[PDB]
Amino acid sequence: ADDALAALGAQLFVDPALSRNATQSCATCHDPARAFTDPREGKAGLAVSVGDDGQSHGDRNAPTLGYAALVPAFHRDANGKYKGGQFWDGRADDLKQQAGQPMLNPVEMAMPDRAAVAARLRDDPAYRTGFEALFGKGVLDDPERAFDAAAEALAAYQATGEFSPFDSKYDRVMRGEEKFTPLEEFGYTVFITWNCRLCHMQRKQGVAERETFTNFEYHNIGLPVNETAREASGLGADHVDHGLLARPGIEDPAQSGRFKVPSLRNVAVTGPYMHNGVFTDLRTAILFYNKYTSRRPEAKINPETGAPWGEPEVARNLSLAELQSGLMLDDGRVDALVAFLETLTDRRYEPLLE
Amino acid sequence: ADDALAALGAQLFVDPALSRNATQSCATCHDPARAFTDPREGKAGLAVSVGDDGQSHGDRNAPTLGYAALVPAFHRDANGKYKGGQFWDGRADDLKQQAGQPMLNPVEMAMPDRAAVAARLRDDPAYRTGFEALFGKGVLDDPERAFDAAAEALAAYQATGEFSPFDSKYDRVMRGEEKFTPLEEFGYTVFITWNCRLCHMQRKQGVAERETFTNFEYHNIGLPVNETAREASGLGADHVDHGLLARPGIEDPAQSGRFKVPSLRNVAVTGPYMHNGVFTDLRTAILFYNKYTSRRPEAKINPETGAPWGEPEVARNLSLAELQSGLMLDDGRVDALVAFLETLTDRRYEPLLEE
Amino acid sequence: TDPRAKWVPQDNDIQACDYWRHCSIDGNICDCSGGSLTNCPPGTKLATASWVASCYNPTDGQSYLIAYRDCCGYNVSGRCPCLNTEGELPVYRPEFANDIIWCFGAEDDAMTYHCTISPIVGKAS
Amino acid sequence: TDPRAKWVPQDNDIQACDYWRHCSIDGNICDCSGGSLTNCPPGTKLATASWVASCYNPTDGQSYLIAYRDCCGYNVSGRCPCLNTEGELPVYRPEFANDIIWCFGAEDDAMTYHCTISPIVGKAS
Amino acid sequence: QETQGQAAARAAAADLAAGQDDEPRILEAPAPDARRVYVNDPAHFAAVTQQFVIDGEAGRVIGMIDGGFLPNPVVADDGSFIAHASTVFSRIARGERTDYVEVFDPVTLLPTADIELPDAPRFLVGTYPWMTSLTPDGKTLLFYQFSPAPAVGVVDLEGKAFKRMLDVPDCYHIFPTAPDTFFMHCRDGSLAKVAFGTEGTPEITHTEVFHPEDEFLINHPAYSQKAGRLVWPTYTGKIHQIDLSSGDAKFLPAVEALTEAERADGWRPGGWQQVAYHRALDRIYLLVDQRDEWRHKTASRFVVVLDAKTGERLAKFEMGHEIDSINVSQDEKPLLYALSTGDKTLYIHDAESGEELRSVNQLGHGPQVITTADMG
Amino acid sequence: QETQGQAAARAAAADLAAGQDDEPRILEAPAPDARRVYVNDPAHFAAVTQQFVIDGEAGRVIGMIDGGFLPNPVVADDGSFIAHASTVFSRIARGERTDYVEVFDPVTLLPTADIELPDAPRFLVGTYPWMTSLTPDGKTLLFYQFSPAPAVGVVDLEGKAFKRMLDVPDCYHIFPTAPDTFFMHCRDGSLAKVAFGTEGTPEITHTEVFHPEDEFLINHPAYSQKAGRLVWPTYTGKIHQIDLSSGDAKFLPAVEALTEAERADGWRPGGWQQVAYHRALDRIYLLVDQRDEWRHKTASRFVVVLDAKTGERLAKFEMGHEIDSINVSQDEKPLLYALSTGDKTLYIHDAESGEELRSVNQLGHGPQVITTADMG
Ligand code: HEC
Ligand code: HEC
Ligand code: HEC
Ligand code: HEC
Ligand SMILES: [Ca+2]
Ligand SMILES: [Ca+2]
Repeated sequence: ADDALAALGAQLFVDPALSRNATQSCATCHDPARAFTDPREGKAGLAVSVGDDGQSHGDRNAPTLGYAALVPAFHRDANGKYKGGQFWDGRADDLKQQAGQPMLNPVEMAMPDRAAVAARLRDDPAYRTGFEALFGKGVLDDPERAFDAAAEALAAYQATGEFSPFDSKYDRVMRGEEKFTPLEEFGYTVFITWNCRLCHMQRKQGVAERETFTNFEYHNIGLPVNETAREASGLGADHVDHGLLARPGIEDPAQSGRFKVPSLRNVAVTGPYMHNGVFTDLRTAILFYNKYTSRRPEAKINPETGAPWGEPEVARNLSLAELQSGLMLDDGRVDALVAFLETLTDRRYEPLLE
Repeated sequence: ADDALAALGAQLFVDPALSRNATQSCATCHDPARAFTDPREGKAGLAVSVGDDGQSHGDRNAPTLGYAALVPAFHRDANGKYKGGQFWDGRADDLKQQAGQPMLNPVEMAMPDRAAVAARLRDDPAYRTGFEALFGKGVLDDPERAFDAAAEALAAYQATGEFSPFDSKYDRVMRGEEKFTPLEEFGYTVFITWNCRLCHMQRKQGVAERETFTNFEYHNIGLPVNETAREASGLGADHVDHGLLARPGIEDPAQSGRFKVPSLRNVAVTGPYMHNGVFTDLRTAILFYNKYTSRRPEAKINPETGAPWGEPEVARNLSLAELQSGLMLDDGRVDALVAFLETLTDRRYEPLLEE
Repeated sequence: TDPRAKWVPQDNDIQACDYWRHCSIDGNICDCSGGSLTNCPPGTKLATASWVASCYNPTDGQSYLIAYRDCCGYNVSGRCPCLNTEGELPVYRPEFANDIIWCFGAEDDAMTYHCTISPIVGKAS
Repeated sequence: TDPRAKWVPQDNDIQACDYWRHCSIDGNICDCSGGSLTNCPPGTKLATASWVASCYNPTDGQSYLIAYRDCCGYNVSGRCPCLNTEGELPVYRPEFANDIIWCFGAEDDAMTYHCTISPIVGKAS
Repeated sequence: QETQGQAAARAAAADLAAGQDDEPRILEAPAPDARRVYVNDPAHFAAVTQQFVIDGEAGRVIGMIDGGFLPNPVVADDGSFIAHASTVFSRIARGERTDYVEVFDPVTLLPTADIELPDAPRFLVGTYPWMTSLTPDGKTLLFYQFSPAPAVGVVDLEGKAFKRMLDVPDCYHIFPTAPDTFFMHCRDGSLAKVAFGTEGTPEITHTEVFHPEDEFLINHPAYSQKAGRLVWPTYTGKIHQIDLSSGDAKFLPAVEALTEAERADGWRPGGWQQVAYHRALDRIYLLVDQRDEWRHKTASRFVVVLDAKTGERLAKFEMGHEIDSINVSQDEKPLLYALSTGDKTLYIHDAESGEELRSVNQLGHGPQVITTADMG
Repeated sequence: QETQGQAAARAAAADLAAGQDDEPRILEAPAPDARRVYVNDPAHFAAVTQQFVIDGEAGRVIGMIDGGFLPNPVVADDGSFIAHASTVFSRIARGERTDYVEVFDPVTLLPTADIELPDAPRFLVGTYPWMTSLTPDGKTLLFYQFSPAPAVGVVDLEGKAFKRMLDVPDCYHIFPTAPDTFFMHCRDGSLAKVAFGTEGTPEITHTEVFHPEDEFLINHPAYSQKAGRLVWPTYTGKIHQIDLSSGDAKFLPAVEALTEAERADGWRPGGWQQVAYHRALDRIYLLVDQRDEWRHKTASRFVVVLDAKTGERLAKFEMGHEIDSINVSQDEKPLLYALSTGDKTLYIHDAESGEELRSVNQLGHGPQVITTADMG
């Protein structure tokens, strides 16, 4: 039944009937063959995703769905730091509150309202059988019950072993099953002794039972606008993506420009990087951090463009304490970090590494 | 002989025939009744002395002869510190080399030359006897032998226990014969733990046999000109008393404004003080030193005038190392130091201590 | 007390040099200066930088990654001094060197060394 | 060796705390840092100010005023420490009090304490 | 009988076994209380020094404050702050000198003021607690200057600025009584009352002389500001008591810490902080031992306790160690603090039985000053 | 048999009794010679530190130098000066940081240059002698920096000016060969030659890797600049020798300080300055003792001596104490210095027989480093 529920969500996840013109499904943008992300090329590369209308582009990179089941529900913890939720800006409380939003989003799946979704579900004999067997008879005749029920099944699907296998190289090495190379182990060592582990580790101290390389916090690391992505999103050159402050109910101006710490699981295979796909190479993502630490002129230059990285989209709320560590990553250290981050690739996605 | 020589000297010392108009002897300016100093009032009080011509004044205070026989002859020691000699600027090498100079100096005794000194000695039958028994016959017929001989005898006489009796309270205390009052004792303790011991003690460390409260060195402590005195001397407003540098032979301009540390013995009864007699009161001479240490507005002020100490006559080569002690003497300690310095009064002049 | 003998860890006293988490500590244990096993004493500043070591815990027979971090901006505590070197490498392998003052990234650019803490950050491997 | 016992002077070793001139010293014996019994070590500055004691010399049975003086401008030597108090008085009688750093009149206004010398200035009374 | 190291381990293990997380952070010291005790380490005249903030009840270092060359500590009685006057040079022990006052928060230990003292005026001396002093309203710090002459500095803590120097007679120590009044002990053997304001010559009145020239009063008298009780031992263990609580100096009758027999056999006070006074119980505590007469800075092994209204001996404790300084917590059932320079160790005793309860060791190179606050 | 303190005692007695005067003054140190030896005290990471200047022959402290947080001492080979790079802060251990180089006259101990280093560049680590180094003309001081990246600082002593930072690869230590050239030790296993001008990017050229990743070279090699001989032991006792006298690195036969049978009985170098090098005798000295593999920073009680050319053992000394640091005097009949951190004592030994001749103790709080000057 928890099994049935998830099995029902597996049908919906790949069903283009959930979009307005039936040209797309969740799996369109979160492709199981590419670690549940978008392999498609739009006007701003793979930085942003094209919606159901074949024209509209969003303003943010589509993250993996892998391991998002482990993310706790949205909440401010006792040190006053907001934690968890879903979307890069946390504006959904959890996987259930999230699942309806792509459906109704005009630049994504673009259904006109809950009733329309219910009409699409009611038109399929397997959904009538599957839904009423779990949520009771007439569920699909009520827009709210139906839509709510479709969210429930999608979330349950996402919380199964297929989305979170824990069978990467890093996992087998922590189970004693094998050994890092020299280069890989150097990388881990660099990861847990340099500032990364202040953000991309579940716990501050102690061992995590199910590590996802994210403490679920929100941080502004001072990324620039993605010029082209922003041009394609059509949101206007006067727009500012305020991150977590944009969540309704958040009024603290200190939250402007802050975005949830992504999990580095499968990171090698989910580029381009960051909330606005600004960087295509994993090497570049890592080297961006050097700009707060390094004195060499080359650290002021984005190696993918040849130019200065660019000013922060939101110049306030930088996490300078964590970012100003006072130690630069040489290339030998960047190489190792890449190598180790590659070991967070799930088994099934190791073929992609090349 | 060592006896007779000094007995002769004792005659010449009080003999005014050695002055041009025979009004004056050593003992006029170096009065035994006032610790071998000048009690007479001239145009500048007791700061400087009047010569034999009734008129001319010197530019410098007349010092005590008491304990002058303990001063080594002029020399430079291994530290490059010139030491000793006679006069405030050390221009005489020792007591004998000195003894002549007053007799021939025109502002003082003012004889025209050695021959006229010989002409005066020669006129005394008691001089022909003494001189010839000591220095052999014909001494008084040769001007250069007679003058030299006169010096010899004046120097011998100054080296007697009459001039250095070591019978001050301080001595008696030191020999376990009496004790200091608490204030004298507190004054002594202050003297030996403050900067004074760095110049008013015979030695750098250890114990002297015969202490005279002076290390016989040369130092500029930054004294102003005494104007009334300098006017009386008639040397001119543009004159600068270069202290030691003015000794013939010294050319080091680092010796400009440096004078000989005077022995502090009998200091209580020989004011006014310093080379130009610029301070009337012992207390003022001690307080002068606070100028290098204190911050109080009163420490820039000479309590005798109610006006600033003054500009130094020679504003360079000041002994700032010793003078800037970082410690101001409060009134208690100035009282204490006055007290202690009175204990350096020879017994015969203790009566003088009242006035 | 035999300094040249194998180090032998214990898990009953954090203020002793042979407490299991101090296997590569170099300086002073913060617990003895107002801090705690994994907190900094008041007034001081916590580094972000660390050196690391694999430390065998005799209680549960596992090995843990101790990321040693320095508390900085004060003179050295002088209390419960300690020098251990379990798996310690030369300065040219800095993530495992402990002669280095790992005060980097501390508030106010505090760089003087007061004492160290000993927080677990991983399982060894 | 019994700290509360009557101090007993010797005149055969200047780097010991029972040397006769050290009767009211408080700090460090300057001979032990490149100075000498009565000279400051290189680099330091000699105070003009002092404090005195009357020390008995067991070589000639006499007592001597020792006007102690500091060598200043350097952190304390740490070698040959000594604290003695024969005739030593509280602060309100400063000439005899040895708690005080007697660095006044040193060149360059040095006021830090390094070691102390023990020259004679005169006999006792 | 389990130590603090042992408890912390046991808890660490349970956090580990339970998987209890926590964020490594900057602790706060517990809130100032009666059983807080500060120890200062002049470090045998070292150019940089340390203060140790201790919970007397647990026997635990709860904090430290760094200082310069011979700093003078104070501790506000209400617990609202702590502060010191200190000194530093541009190159360790050499070059330019800066004297300053720092005011710290008592639980963060963070500086809340840094007030520069012009012209390097502090008295550099083996630390005497009453050579720097707070006024009873906690608004003003007063410090002694020796050089170039006796004078008192006035620092406005509330406005964080230096006000003025005060010219004083030949006097020493500073015992505040009011926001604008303190007392000093002068060389003639009187006390002097100094009444001051922001500018003008202060009104300075001498008491009558209360001791002869050849009786010696120690450099470490106890003064309870909240009782106005000045308690001043001599080299022999005769104890002067002055009552200032009226705002003028009332001389109480003297008492003898030691019997005639004990005096005859060589018993004398000795050490550094040789005396303590508990306000609420009206008791005096005195470090004493058998010693030659010019061994008055040596350590002692005994404490005598006496009633301060009568002089009657209450008790003579054997401390078990070499002790240089003492003081008491000012609460009920107070602790008696016993600091050993030699052992660099604070032994903590029950003041009623004199039984050693616990100890704190490794307190620097030469700890010497114990400070408490009277919070009652 | 008569101690220095004793001799001094008789001299003073004899002056006193002969009435010899003498001015209390500032002494000068005796002139720099072969037997002069400098001992540095990092003081277990204390914020101020001391250097001790010692005559090796007499066994006497002849002077001292104060220093900041973890200073690096250098000594000029020709005896013309000593110097260090040091670090201070506006409030002891807190506030604004100043890094700086000070150069001193070696007989007056007075500073002759104070040269500030901009942007607080110094590497703060347990003192390694070759993290700060003089060029063989003595006109330039080169210091290492770790943060934010390996770099090298060039200070001009002659003009008394910091000039610039050299960017370098991931390399450690500074071994100068010429007025404009030095070597480092890089992570991969090479040495890097860095040739630099008064401006421009330096020319950097790697050698081949001369050791494996699993072979650990210590933080305290011996380098004779006048020989151009680098002498670098590994944790197990094997010894690399690099010849740089040509101005390029020629790698001599590696040698084995221990024999395979000793190594299997757990003989291993251990301590701080574990190795010394005597130039004339072409001789290597090494601190060894029986220990587990990860007690490499613990004190040792033996020194082996070997020929550099052939690798044959010449002697094995029992030092008799816990020794942490060794070095030698570079004259003929050299002394062997053995510094015990725990004991705070320099032990001075004959470097032929390894007999103890004399010692100097109370050497600060935790002394660690020995520096001599090769004046031959
Ligand atoms: C006549 C026989 C004598 C003798 C033996 C001395 N004096 Fe005088 N004297 C006078 C003044 C003003 C000074 C200081 C002058 C200066 O520094 O240039 C002196 C100095 C001396 C000294 C030197 C003392 C010293 O301690 O440095 C000696 C040994 C000395 N005198 C002996 C004043 C006068 C006179 C003023 C009218 C007369 C006459 C004399 N002196 C005569 C003699
Ligand atoms: C055409 C694009 C598109 C479609 C269709 C789409 N998504 Fe997304 N998805 C995104 C983008 C872009 C983001 C990041 C958006 C943001 O944060 O504003 C996102 C975010 C999410 C997140 C938040 C993950 C995180 O780490 O914050 C979840 C969960 C998710 N999608 C699940 C789904 C499900 C379930 C469906 C359909 C049943 C769906 N998505 C349909 C593009 C799409
Ligand atoms: C104090 C916070 C913080 C620190 C320190 C930090 N990160 Fe991140 N990191 C983030 C946040 C937040 C994001 C998402 C930011 C955004 O896109 O707006 C991010 C994104 C990334 C990404 C891109 C992942 C993706 O799917 O797009 C990589 C790779 C990454 N970090 C690696 C590192 C490494 C390697 C270090 C240090 C060695 C590091 N980070 C230090 C907060 C941090
Ligand atoms: C470093 C030198 C130096 C120091 C220090 C010093 N003095 Fe003098 N003192 C002198 C010299 C030189 C004279 C003569 C000055 C002159 O006439 O120009 C002098 C003159 C005097 C006189 C006048 C004596 C006379 O016969 O005219 C007295 C009195 C005196 N000093 C007392 C003291 C006392 C008291 C102290 C310190 C407590 C002191 N001195 C410190 C060098 C010193
Ligand atoms: Ca991506
Ligand atoms: Ca006179």
